[PDB]
Amino acid sequence: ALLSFERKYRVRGGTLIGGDLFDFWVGPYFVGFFGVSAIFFIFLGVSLIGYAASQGPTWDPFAISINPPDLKYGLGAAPLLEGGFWQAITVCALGAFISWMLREVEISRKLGIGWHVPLAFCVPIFMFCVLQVFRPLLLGSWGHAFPYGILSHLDWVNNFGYQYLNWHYNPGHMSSVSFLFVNAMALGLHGGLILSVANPGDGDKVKTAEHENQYFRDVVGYSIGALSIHRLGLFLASNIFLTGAFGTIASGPFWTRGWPEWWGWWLDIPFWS
Amino acid sequence: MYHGALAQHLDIAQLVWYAQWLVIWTVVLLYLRREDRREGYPLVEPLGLVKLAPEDGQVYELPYPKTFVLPHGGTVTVPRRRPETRELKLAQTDGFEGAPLQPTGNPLVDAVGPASYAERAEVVDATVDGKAKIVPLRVATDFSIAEGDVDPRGLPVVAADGVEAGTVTDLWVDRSEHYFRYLELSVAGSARTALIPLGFCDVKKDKIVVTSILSEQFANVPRLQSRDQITLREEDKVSAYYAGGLLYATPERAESLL
Amino acid sequence: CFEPPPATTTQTGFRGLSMGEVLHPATVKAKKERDAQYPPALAAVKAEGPPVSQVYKNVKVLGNLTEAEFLRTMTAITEWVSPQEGCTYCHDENNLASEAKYPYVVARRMLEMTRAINTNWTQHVAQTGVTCYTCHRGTPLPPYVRYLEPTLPLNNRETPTHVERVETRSGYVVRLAKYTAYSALNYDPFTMFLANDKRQVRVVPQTALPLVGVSRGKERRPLSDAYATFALMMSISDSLGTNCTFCHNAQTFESWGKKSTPQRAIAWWGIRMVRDLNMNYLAPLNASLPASRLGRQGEAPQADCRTCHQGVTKPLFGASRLKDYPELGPIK
Amino acid sequence: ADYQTIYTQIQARGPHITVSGEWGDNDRVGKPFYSYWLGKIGDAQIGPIYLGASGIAAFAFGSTAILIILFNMAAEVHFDPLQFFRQFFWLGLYPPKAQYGMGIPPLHDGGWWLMAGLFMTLSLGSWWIRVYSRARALGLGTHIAWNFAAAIFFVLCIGCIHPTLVGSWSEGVPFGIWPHIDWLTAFSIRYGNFYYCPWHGFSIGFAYGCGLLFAAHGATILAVARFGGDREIEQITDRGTAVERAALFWRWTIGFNATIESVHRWGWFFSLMVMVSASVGILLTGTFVDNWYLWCVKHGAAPDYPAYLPATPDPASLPGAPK
Ligand code: BCB
Ligand code: BCB
Ligand code: BCB
Ligand SMILES: C/C=C1/c2cc3[nH]c4c(c3C)C(=O)[C@H](C(=O)OC)c4c3nc(cc4[nH]c(cc(n2)[C@@H]1C)c(C(C)=O)c4C)[C@@H](C)[C@@H]3CCC(=O)OC/C=C(/C)CCC[C@H](C)CCC[C@H](C)CCCC(C)C
Ligand SMILES: C/C=C1/c2cc3[nH]c4c(c3C)C(=O)[C@H](C(=O)OC)c4c3nc(cc4[nH]c(cc(n2)[C@@H]1C)c(C(C)=O)c4C)[C@@H](C)[C@@H]3CCC(=O)OC/C=C(\C)CCC[C@H](C)CCC[C@H](C)CCCC(C)C
Ligand SMILES: CC(C)=CCC/C(C)=C/CC/C(C)=C/CC/C(C)=C/CC/C(C)=C/CC/C(C)=C/CC/C(C)=C/CC1=C(C)C(=O)c2ccccc2C1=O
Ligand code: HEC
Ligand code: HEC
Ligand code: HEC
Ligand code: HEC
Ligand SMILES: CC(C)=CCC/C(C)=C/C=C/C(C)=C/C=C/C(C)=C/C=C\C=C(C)\C=C\C=C(/C)CC/C=C(/C)CCCC(C)C
Ligand SMILES: CCCCCCCCCCCC[N+](C)(C)[O-]
Ligand SMILES: CCCCCCCCCCCC[N+](C)(C)[O-]
Ligand SMILES: CCCCCCCCCCCC[N+](C)(C)[O-]
Ligand SMILES: [Fe+2]
Repeated sequence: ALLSFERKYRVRGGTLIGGDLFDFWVGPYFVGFFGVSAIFFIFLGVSLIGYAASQGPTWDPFAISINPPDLKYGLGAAPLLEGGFWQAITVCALGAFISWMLREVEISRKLGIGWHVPLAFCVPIFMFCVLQVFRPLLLGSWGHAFPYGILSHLDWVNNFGYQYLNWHYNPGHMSSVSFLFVNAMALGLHGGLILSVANPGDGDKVKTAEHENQYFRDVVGYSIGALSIHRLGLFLASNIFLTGAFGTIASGPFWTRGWPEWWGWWLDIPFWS
Repeated sequence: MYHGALAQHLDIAQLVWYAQWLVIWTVVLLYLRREDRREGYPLVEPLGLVKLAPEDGQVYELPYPKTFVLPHGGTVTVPRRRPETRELKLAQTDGFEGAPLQPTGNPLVDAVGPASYAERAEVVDATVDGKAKIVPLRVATDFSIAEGDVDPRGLPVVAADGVEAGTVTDLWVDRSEHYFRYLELSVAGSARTALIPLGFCDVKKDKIVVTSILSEQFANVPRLQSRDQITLREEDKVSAYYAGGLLYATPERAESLL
Repeated sequence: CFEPPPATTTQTGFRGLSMGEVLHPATVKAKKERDAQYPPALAAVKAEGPPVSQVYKNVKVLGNLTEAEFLRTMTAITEWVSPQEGCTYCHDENNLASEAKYPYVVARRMLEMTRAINTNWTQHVAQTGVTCYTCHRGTPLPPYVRYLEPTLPLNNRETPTHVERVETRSGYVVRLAKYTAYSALNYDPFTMFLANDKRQVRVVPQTALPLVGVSRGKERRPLSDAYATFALMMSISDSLGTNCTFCHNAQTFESWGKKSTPQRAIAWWGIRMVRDLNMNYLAPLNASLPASRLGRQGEAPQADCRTCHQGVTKPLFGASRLKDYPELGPIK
Repeated sequence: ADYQTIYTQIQARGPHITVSGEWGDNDRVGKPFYSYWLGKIGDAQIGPIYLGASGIAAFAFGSTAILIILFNMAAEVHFDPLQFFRQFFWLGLYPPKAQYGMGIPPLHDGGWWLMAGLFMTLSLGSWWIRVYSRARALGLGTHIAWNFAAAIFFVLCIGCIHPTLVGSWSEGVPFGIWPHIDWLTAFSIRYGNFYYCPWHGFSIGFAYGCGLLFAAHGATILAVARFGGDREIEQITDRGTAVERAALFWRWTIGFNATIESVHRWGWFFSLMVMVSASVGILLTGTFVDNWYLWCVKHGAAPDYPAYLPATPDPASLPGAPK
């Protein structure tokens, strides 16, 4: 059950709700009140998915799709088969994600560590809300949100992009993509570096912090240091969505033309027109 | 005819799909997840008594040992025999397998839960060229505080209960990374020194705020063996002490926030 | 920078596919007011007396009409094409049968063209049809026309800047961009696809695997064709004030059936119609026009999707005068 | 809150450490300077920089490439410097528009493009040698160089390996801000929607996973900064409470965990797999798959949806319809 070093940390306390009532483990998993709400919402969501899927055409996991309502239903409840299942499932997902986050808070308090992880996990919960809640509120229908299917959701991303002619030219997207790419690079650099220090191989000896910083100074004239690459990492990753959100929320409510056209602000200044 | 077609509804890209997944799970399961087991394994149960032969799964889940040749002599081999020797001052709140343990004594001194420390080497972490890495400024005289920032030497340390608990005498610097890691302080009314990691310090212009522990609790901060250096284990001991505070400093911090 | 909410949306595909129109009310209202300027139909006249083929001297196209009917046609033509210039734009004051002015001969061909559109291209213009107004919008030179090279502004009623002027070479990339909805796509889709029928718009294979014989080296179409098609599609999208999902489910641009809308079929006929119009009616008018009308390679101005649509998915929001002016087609 | 995780409250200055490499210690140039604002969120020391043969070779070849691009860009605005600044994003250097196959294209139609390609490629190889050799010189693993080799391999795939395999330089990526972007849609359109390329999906999976892992890892280390978790090398060789707590955070959350070393392996591998997966996709594209959507349909993967507006027969296949 327990890691060699685990028993000493496995103490009572650090909950947010319920004190001792849900303060226990099952196997390796901490439970908490928010473990219980999580499982509740997962069960409900997965049930609702299974029921909805059986009423549909196929059972191929690639081709299953639970879609939101038509636009004509605006912000109302829709009949279950024609968007209600999607509405219910959306609520269960948010229940599950927020539970998962708050559970991580409780686990952080018990260990006496920072809340940075649940904090970082708010970012993707927020971005999910941008797509499924906030942007559909501003446009006025739930039918603007994305369908739950492995491949069907890609068809939505696809068409949504082409509603604005060339989505690549969306400035929030440009920012988002740049953070996605630079974040992946940096993870490779970081992971590479650490392993390069602890694993020179050929029985050669493990190196030092000094070696870490010397390597990057030599190659690119600067080394951000050990703690800071972790701060930068969290920052770069989180900005994939924090900036992308603006580009997503802008498209429709604050901009109805194609995204390349938006660059008129620059191209069409009279001074050089 | 078709580029990439093979006999009877097979094509190249379809085989590569299967290959790609095989490669992934191979690396994930047989390589990565075994690397994940280099610490804390083998697992412990309510007494795994089978003392003459090993259970099969426990051998399969581990990788072949690796040996790090440490930079200043020595080797470490992982995974290894590493049981927790020291008596933990904790009691089982129930019979259930995954019930929490309660501290029996004073959990900051007893060093349990969030106040726990790893059994690291009683060895001074070193610079690239052999010197002690984490040393106070009285020793590291070629290091200064940067032009612009608070010099905390002189300023009072106010604990969580708003009570001045000591005066900051020195900063301990990391000579390998050029980074301050602890403040040294005199515990008022105790004629002793005490380290606090900068992470538990709110550095202001006129004071240093520390919300982790009470003023009285600065009494029992782990003592160092020496005045002007610190061991890897001592760093764990000291850091752990304050972190314990977060849950244990008052009774109400263990309880539900709501 | 930005356009304030709310946005009018429509649905053009199955719920969940984010297919449909995204429109800014202010912009639609402006285009609606502009298009509302379409003059109302002239009052009907009772048909009396002989055909004007027995009355007037030089009537080739409208000879079936009676005198009152015919002069109604001429009054409407003036209102639609030369309202500020008047009857004398096409005629000698003292000889209404003289062909001495170039607008007279062009106007004859335009009558033939307009009747052709309403008879042979009903697959595109349907019951709505077109009149002279559709393109001309009350000026002899239609606002939206194309030369064999891109020009700015798109509306020839606006005065060009130095860079916009076609002879200024440093502005080529911008002239081109504004025809392709601001993309850097480096292709003029008008000369490539709408001026004539030499090029195939479709670029996407209709087989999963590459066919041996068409798939290696010089057998292959260059990727430039796919860029060109995209450019045509950006241009088309912009010219109707719409987006790709009006006509396509982007899941498979190449597919028809449930993956396309009826508007896509109509757009297909539009390409064909635009080609007929350019090749057989508009392009040959370089012989009949002054050099001040011609472009820099002696080409007459020709039509694209914008010429009629002017940023609306139906020209003039579907306004029609077809019943009001039978003489402009369809012709049995 | 631990404010040290947000920024350095008290910066330290001290003498500049130089770790001696097995060669090139004299080729380090510049004198170090310190930035106070940088040192709030980083290490304050900027410079010096190593300046070897491979690095100089790289600058040489890269500058040639950049010059070939910029000259062609300027030619596209008939050398007007004001329109160059205005239109910069729209300017580019294109591969051949006409099908010459593998023929060396004329300079006016993608010969310059081809040349810029060579010189960039040489620049990447030279820099690769720098990244590798510096690791050997300081007695370090070549882990970074192998991740970077994958990145370079992917660039060669889109730029010349794929064009070689189908046999047309016309399918290269143009140089230019918007023009390299325009290629993405043209390529996707040509090959039947890249969302239906499984290697695209894998690449995205790993790319998003790099997001997940670095957010999670970064946040984990900051959350154990108090116990020294940033000093990761010595937490490998001598497990401290930092990495004990870090591991138990995850074990109690998701049911399993890593070591402080292995999480770096996870991350390195995920990073690597973005480029490896992308590369496999491009190698299969054109070569052995022409339309990824139809390929997914062929194998019963594609989702289908009811008509909303009426289904619309292709008018080109009605009887008596025009060309
Ligand atoms: C043709 C259409 C285009 C398009 C349309 C598009 C749209 C419409 C949008 C994006 C967006 C984005 N695009 Mg994108 N795009 C991108 C990259 C990106 C992303 C960086 C960004 C964010 C995606 C996102 O929001 O995830 C969302 C991820 C979420 C919400 C994660 C939720 C996690 C959740 C909390 C937890 C879930 C838990 C599980 C259910 C639990 C189960 C686990 C199991 C193990 C138990 C690249 C790199 C490219 C390239 C190379 O060309 C590209 C091309 C295009 N995009 C095309 C041009 N793109 C988004 C953006 O930011 O725009 C600016 C966006 O809205
Ligand atoms: C605007 C941008 C969108 C976008 C655009 C996008 C693109 C372009 C592509 C994907 C792909 C994927 N997306 Mg996705 N997406 C997904 C999940 C997925 C996976 C099916 C797949 C790989 C993800 C991955 O490895 O991430 C990183 C996480 C890792 C590695 C941890 C493991 C994640 C695990 C594989 C998740 C599996 C989820 C389950 C299948 C669903 C839950 C089942 C229930 C019953 C328990 C979820 C759960 C959400 C939510 C809840 O918001 C989401 C939102 C979006 N995606 C936005 C709508 N997505 C790729 C794909 O291949 O899809 C077919 C792909 O190419
Ligand atoms: C409409 C068109 C689409 C498209 C078209 C597309 C294409 C054509 C290709 C991809 C590819 C990829 N797409 Mg993608 N895409 C992606 C994500 C991704 C990437 C993960 C993946 C790999 C590319 C990469 O990381 O390069 C970033 C890293 C690079 C480019 C390596 C650079 C390293 C190099 C050594 C740096 C050197 C620079 C020098 C310093 C400077 C020198 C230059 C000077 C001298 C001029 C998302 C998340 C989405 C969403 C959400 O919609 C999306 C939608 C689309 N893509 C649409 C479907 N996508 C690639 C792929 O995986 O295909 C299977 C790919 O080839
Ligand atoms: C998933 C895997 C990811 C990944 C991985 C990796 N990527 C690496 C490594 C790994 C492992 C390296 O070790 C190496 C490196 O060195 O890192 C520090 C490197 C590289 N990744 C760069 C750019 C990049 N990666 C991209 C993408 C991905 N990468 C994908 C996502 C993209 C995108 C997204 O388009 C871009 C633009 C360059 C910074 C660099 C090559 C420089 C060159 O080839 O010379 C080219 C020669 C030149 C003259 C160009 C000069 C200008 C550039 C900006 C360089 C200036 C540096 C200079 C030293 C500054 C001096 C200032 C100083 C005095 C203060
Ligand atoms: C920049 C920010 C980045 C970021 C950051 C972080 N990410 C974190 C953390 C941080 C910090 C954690 O602390 C946490 C975790 O524990 O780490 C292991 C986590 C996690 N990241 C996951 C998925 C993930 N991260 C993504 C993206 C980013 N992450 C971006 C890049 C993406 C995509 C798509 O890119 C995916 C798929 C899970 C594995 C895990 C949540 C588990 C959960 O929530 O359990 C509880 C919920 C369940 C077990 C299932 C719920 C079932 C519902 C009710 C029914 C299904 C509904 C559903 C909407 C249907 C969709 C169908 C689909 C085909 C369309
Ligand atoms: C049945 C029942 C009633 C149970 C009650 C209890 C309860 C609530 C149980 C929950 C059950 C559920 C829902 C389980 C599902 C668990 C989930 C969500 C698993 C998802 C796992 C996935 C796919 C993760 C993706 C990320 C990934 C590839 C991680 C691999 C590497 C790992 C494990 C990283 C985590 C990790 C990081 C990020 C470090 O930085 C770090 C630093 C130092 C030491 C260790 C670590 C470490 O482990
Ligand atoms: C060009 C856009 C024209 C304007 C404006 C007007 N007319 Fe016209 N007219 C035009 C053409 C091409 C023709 C020949 C038509 C044909 O069927 O071939 C005509 C003809 C006439 C006639 C018949 C006279 C004759 O040819 O013997 C008359 C009497 C006439 N037009 C009168 C007329 C008036 C009164 C106008 C202003 C209200 C007017 N026309 C405008 C071309 C154009
Ligand atoms: C778009 C399909 C058009 C319709 C319908 C009509 N016209 Fe037209 N016309 C069109 C173009 C592209 C051009 C070339 C530009 C030019 O100005 O020559 C024209 C030209 C004319 C002219 C000549 C005017 C001039 O050059 O000064 C005339 C007199 C004219 N058109 C008349 C006309 C009439 C009477 C129409 C309805 C019967 C008509 N046009 C329809 C485009 C289109
Ligand atoms: C209707 C008014 C359309 C809009 C808006 C868009 N497209 Fe289109 N497209 C349309 C037609 C009628 C055709 C067929 C042309 C023919 O002559 O046969 C097309 C074709 C394409 C293709 C090529 C598909 C193939 O079979 O090879 C592509 C790739 C394409 N269209 C893409 C596309 C995009 C991205 C659009 C938004 C910018 C777009 N189209 C708009 C009709 C209409
Ligand atoms: C004048 C001769 C036209 C030109 C040139 C083009 N179009 Fe057109 N279009 C025209 C009319 C009179 C109508 C009828 C409006 C109606 O009520 O049916 C149309 C219609 C369309 C449509 C249908 C729009 C809808 O159903 O909402 C589409 C999609 C369309 N046209 C597209 C299109 C394209 C792509 C063109 C260039 C190839 C084009 N049209 C040219 C008149 C004229
Ligand atoms: C046998 C011989 C003859 C043929 C083989 C030669 C060969 C191997 C050719 C290979 C060519 C290859 C791999 C081409 C790949 C091209 C690609 C992927 C281009 C991609 C992007 C290009 C971009 C973004 C170009 C931008 C250009 C500019 C911004 C102008 C140049 C100036 C700069 C300052 C560059 C900054 C770039 C960025 C960091 C902001
Ligand atoms: C992101 C795109 C993912 C598409 C996944 C489709 C893979 C098709 C291969 C299925 C395996 C072969 N078979 C026989 C079941 O058809
Ligand atoms: C689409 C990209 C696929 C990425 C695959 C990474 C999945 C990680 C799986 C964790 C498995 C955990 N465990 C304990 C069962 O081994
Ligand atoms: C076949 C596709 C699977 C995609 C990857 C799914 C990730 C697996 C994580 C679930 C395992 C959870 N567990 C047992 C470790 O707790
Ligand atoms: Fe790390």
